[PDB]
Amino acid sequence: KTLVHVASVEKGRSYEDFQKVYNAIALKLREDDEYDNYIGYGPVLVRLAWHTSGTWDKHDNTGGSYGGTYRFKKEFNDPSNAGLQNGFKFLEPIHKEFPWISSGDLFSLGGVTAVQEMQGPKIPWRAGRVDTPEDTTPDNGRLPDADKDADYVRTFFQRLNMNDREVVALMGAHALGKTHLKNSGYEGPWGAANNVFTNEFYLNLLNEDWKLEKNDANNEQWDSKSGYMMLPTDYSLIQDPKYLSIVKEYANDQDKFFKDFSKAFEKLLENGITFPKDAPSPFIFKTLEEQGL
Amino acid sequence: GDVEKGKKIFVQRCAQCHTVEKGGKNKTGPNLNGLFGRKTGQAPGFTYTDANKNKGITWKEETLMEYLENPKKYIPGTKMIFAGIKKKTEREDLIAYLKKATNE
Ligand code: HEC
Ligand code: HEM
Repeated sequence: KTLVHVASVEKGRSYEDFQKVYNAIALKLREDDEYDNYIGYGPVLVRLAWHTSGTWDKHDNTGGSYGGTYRFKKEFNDPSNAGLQNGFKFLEPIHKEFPWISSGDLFSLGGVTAVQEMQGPKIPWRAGRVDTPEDTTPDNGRLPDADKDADYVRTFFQRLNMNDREVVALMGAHALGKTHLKNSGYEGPWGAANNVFTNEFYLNLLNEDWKLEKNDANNEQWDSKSGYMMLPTDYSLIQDPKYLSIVKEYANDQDKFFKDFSKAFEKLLENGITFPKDAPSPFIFKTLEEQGL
Repeated sequence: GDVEKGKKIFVQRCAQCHTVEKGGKNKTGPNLNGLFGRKTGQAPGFTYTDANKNKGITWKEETLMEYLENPKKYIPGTKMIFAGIKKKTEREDLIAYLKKATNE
């Protein structure tokens, strides 16, 4: 009886509609620059996009981006999602402006927009996620644990159909934002340039002196005298041989990182969705800069 | 500008790469002590890109107001990874902080 989610584009809407949504997100992003000690909303939007998609279980097609289930308390209150309320609040006036867009399309698009506006690669995006009822909300506990090793990481990501390159690439989003002790019981940034999408995560992982320390919540994290940190799952990418080869590649070649990220993150945001052969081809949105806005 | 406000902006947006005090470390970015009235590319002991080194402008309210809005557009090829402060008032507050803190 396999669960299928057929993409169904918002009626009569096409590239130009979605570009305005993008632009409205991007303008708010630039405007609300104070958030989180001037990091701004970009990182938390990227996190929200990933956590709304990252509930997918490839084996029965439960969870995933399609239903926009994060709007329900059960998922909204997942301990793994603490802090993401801020991204939901950011998007609230955008949803009021475009009541025709689905929640899944909005959450996923917010991530794409944030990555591009922070000068990351272009990320093609497809519309047609359709909201599903409250009883379709996946239970808490599907998102990954930080206090883990490389074997956990690799097997965790297999459930999202991601291979070694996809995993190392996707993790590079940790160039963005920071850990906040009140949210996750980890504290600190992975790098200096918190709101610009670069390969700094890979360069820091290889080049800083990391020391294993207990933080104020008594979790262990890898710390640099520089004031940066790595979660145990991040440091895992250099303890594992096959992971470390890819970290070195990305550290040496940002263009390659960008390409691989773009693919993996689209794939992430599209897992579990069946697109009719009919469907339009992926949309690639212009940045505010490119539009001269 | 508001010195006390500018300082918070600095603490949060600049301090991870820049020091302000005389004799302060060169980190990811150059120490900024003595910045006002001197040319670009003059912090002792820092290795700048050619683009920063030879820009040939003098740092002061006018030139920082423009640079900090979008660093790379004013100095193409800069290695300062910083997208830019878009709000005018915020730049003004930061600049008054800098004018004080880089000259004591
Ligand atoms: C690291 C992630 C940085 C952040 C955040 C900021 N700056 Fe920066 N800055 C950095 C580097 C590596 C350089 C040299 C760039 C080059 O191509 O060589 C700089 C340069 C400046 C300068 C010019 C200094 C000179 O001597 O000509 C100024 C005035 C400057 N940076 C100021 C500045 C301010 C005010 C910041 C917060 C708003 C800021 N920088 C962030 C690295 C980093
Ligand atoms: C093993 C996988 C992962 C683990 C364990 C993990 C863990 C975490 C943790 C603990 C935080 C800090 C949350 C907080 O305190 O506020 C965080 C932040 C973040 N993660 Fe991940 N993460 C993983 C994978 C990813 C992926 C795949 C993406 C995107 C592609 C991503 C993007 C982010 C972003 C952007 C932030 C910063 C948000 C902010 O500053 O508010 N992460 N991650």
